[PDB]
Amino acid sequence: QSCVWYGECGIAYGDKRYNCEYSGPPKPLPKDGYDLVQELCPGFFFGQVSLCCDVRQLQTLKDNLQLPLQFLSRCPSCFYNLLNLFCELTCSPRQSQFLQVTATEDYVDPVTNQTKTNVKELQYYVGQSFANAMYNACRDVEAPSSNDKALGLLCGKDADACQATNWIEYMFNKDNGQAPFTITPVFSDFPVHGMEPMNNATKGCDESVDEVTAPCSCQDCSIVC
Ligand SMILES: C[C@H](CCCC(C)(C)O)[C@H]1CC[C@H]2[C@@H]3CC=C4C[C@@H](O)CC[C@]4(C)[C@H]3CC[C@]12C
Ligand SMILES: *[C@@H]1O[C@H](CO)[C@@H](O[C@@H]2O[C@H](CO)[C@@H](O)[C@H](O)[C@H]2NC(C)=O)[C@H](O)[C@H]1NC(C)=O
Ligand SMILES: *[C@@H]1O[C@H](CO)[C@@H](O)[C@H](O)[C@H]1NC(C)=O
Repeated sequence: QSCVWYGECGIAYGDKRYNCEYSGPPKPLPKDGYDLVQELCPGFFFGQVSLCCDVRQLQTLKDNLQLPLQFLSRCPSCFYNLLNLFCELTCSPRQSQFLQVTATEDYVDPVTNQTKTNVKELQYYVGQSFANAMYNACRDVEAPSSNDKALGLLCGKDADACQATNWIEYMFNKDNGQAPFTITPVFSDFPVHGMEPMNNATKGCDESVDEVTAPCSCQDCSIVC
């Protein structure tokens, strides 16, 4: 198991940070991050909780959830797969299987002058099936108190032009003013030059996320009607 990053480094733009390049093994998460990991990425919350992210990154992930929540909160299955796409990118102890750093630049600690390295861009190998299921679980979600589709607000285009792969490409493009840096997705259900795409199990909008979380409504999920 190997990482491509660990912890936050320099400012990209606005209040947004690059992560620090790191190619060692995952590290057990400090106990002070257990609430965050339980909340955001409970799939990782077992054993030594050895991850390729630190507490700062998890806090940043939480803070950035506002806009997806803004439009997708009412359909938990839809939001769940999206959260997992981000959890895997941020924290997976097997990052190196599906992430490849493609651009970097120096980070200098202002006090010590010790150099680290910003991960400026990377490529993320995303399962084709994963991407399609993530889209499928979200494509009927209505924007709250409207008759329009929520994806029209998260895709940088109208819902009739939004598709699984262009949705993920848009979200991952820093030109959107939310993503701190660009992640270039590659979609494949097959290995690609030795890379094993992230193809985590997904939940449909007709399924419960867990014992305390019901399926989505008919209004947001035509399957359950
Ligand atoms: C919340 C948005 C999605 C919605 C974007 C928009 C413009 C439609 O609202 C997503 C897209 C990219 C995501 C980040 C990817 C990488 C990281 C690095 C990790 O260390 C910390 C989490 C973070 C910042 C993700 C947060 C969620 C982001 C912005
Ligand atoms: C992505 O899928 C993997 C594989 O199913 C998940 O890792 C498993 O998580 C469960 C739940 O804690 C553990 O019981 C298994 O031991 C894990 N298996 C492996 C191979 O690590 C992972 O949780 C999923 N990712 C997220 C973010 O939910
Ligand atoms: C998802 O795909 C299923 C078939 O697997 C289909 O019934 C459904 O219309 C699709 N859309 C949604 C919103 O679930």
